[PDB]
Amino acid sequence: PAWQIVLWAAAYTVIVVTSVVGNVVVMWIILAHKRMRTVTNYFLVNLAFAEASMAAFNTVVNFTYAVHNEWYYGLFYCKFHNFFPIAAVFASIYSMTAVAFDRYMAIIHPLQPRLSATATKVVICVIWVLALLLAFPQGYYSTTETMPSRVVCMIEWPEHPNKIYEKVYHICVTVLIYFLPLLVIGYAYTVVGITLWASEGIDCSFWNESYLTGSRDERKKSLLSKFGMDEGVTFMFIGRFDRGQKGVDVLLKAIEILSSKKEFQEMRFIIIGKGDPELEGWARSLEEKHGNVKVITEMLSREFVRELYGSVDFVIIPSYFEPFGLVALEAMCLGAIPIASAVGGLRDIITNETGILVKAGDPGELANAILKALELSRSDLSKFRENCKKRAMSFSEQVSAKRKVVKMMIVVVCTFAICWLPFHIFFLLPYINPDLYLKKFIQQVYLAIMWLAMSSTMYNPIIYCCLNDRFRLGFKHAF
Ligand SMILES: C[C@@H](O[C@H]1OCCN(Cc2nn[nH]c2CN(C)C)[C@H]1c1ccc(F)cc1)c1cc(C(F)(F)F)cc(C(F)(F)F)c1
Repeated sequence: PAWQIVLWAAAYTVIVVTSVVGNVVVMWIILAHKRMRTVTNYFLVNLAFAEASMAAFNTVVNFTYAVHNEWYYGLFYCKFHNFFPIAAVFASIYSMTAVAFDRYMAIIHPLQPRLSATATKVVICVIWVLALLLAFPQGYYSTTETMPSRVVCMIEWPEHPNKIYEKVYHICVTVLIYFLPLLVIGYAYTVVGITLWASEGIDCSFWNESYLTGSRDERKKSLLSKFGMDEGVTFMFIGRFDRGQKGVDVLLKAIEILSSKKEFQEMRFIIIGKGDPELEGWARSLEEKHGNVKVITEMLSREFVRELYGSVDFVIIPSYFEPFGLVALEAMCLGAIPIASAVGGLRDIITNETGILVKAGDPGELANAILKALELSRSDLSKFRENCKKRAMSFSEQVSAKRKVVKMMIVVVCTFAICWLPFHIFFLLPYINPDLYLKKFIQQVYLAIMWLAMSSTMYNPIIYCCLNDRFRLGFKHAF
């Protein structure tokens, strides 16, 4: 194959160059910047080290030697070249595994920051030793066996049939360096993905006080007038009427508590929702009975709900189960002060200076919180509402960042998942299924696959600057 010569020279050349340049600069960016030294990035340093700085430079040249059995330098490089890719890739993927579980803990169990700076260094050291210890039984025992034309090296022990032994060692390193750790990360990012991406999020353009006219006080005067009410402290509920999930039953209980008290004359309620006919009845029952209570069962314009949020003083969110708390956000963006049950996404979102938090299912604490809110309405709540808006927007952006980060890590894991699949199944095939040498395509495919698997090493540094801006601007600094 004369035509195909310089083709696969350029093929490997781009790999080594892009791989090494990319990864060495990654390590430089992480260490040079004032604090990028987070444990995730530390494992990414070890990744960059094992994956490209070492693997590309040792492997490519040697497999290029090994195409026609040229063996320019055989020396000890046979056993090194045989030993090293196993260690380097082990160290790489388990650095990437390390990150997958750093994010697992940070997101799922944020209360225990398990990994210190020291511990992180220990991990990197441990991984390397286990990587070389997995590799040595095959690496150390590579023997060059001299023939008339060529000198070529391999690793075997024939005491029992080659299948029995070979199959075992082969499948062990294959499953340990590829299949199992990919299963583990797959799990970790599946559940972290579920956590971050379960919620679509809210339109921060749509829910903004900007689209409303006049003062909030005028808007409340107007809104209550439309319901035939005099001005007072206004509370609002929006959600499905149900026993199990949302807590309209508890609001109704709390309203009936308050009805027997004098301060109830200074309150205004707006209950919005559809569901359990009994709870619609209960709500409408109190509507007729008292008349500082208004119930809406009809479907409402998104714009009208924004008006409500941006007019009422407080929003009640007495959930049992609320994994997202999108109501809190929409309310807080529009300056409604949330009086929420502490559950799921509501304890995450609401701070001490942000809203009032109460125990779910307790009409006692809820009725009191409503009365607290009444006493608070006698002061200036404006700064309270400012806090809510800032918090709601802050929370939103935190989540966006966390998502963008974990995305990037999934991408780099999906890379290895791709490139190295053909490489392993290629070596795994001639066992249960005897090799087909029937086609004229033999060496060329080995080259193409090996090229892909080796090209995995030059992908990550590109993926880093393409997803994450911090790396990209780190590139902007020098190149
Ligand atoms: C695709 C995968 O091959 C290895 O596992 C499958 C069997 N491969 C052939 C092999 N080598 N020694 N013993 C055997 C099995 N025996 C029956 C011939 C493995 C392998 C291939 C090339 C090596 F340098 C080291 C290991 C693999 C290759 C490479 C490398 F070629 F790039 F070096 C590296 C790795 C690893 F990720 F482990 F580093 C795996």
